[PDB]
Amino acid sequence: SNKGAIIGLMVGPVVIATVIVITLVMLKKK
Repeated sequence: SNKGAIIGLMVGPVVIATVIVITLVMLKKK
């Protein structure tokens, strides 16, 4: 019920976005 927790977990997919974007990098060449 706080506007502080909503943003705390929001960055979740933002922190793990790395491992997700790297996949496209390897496929970019292969």
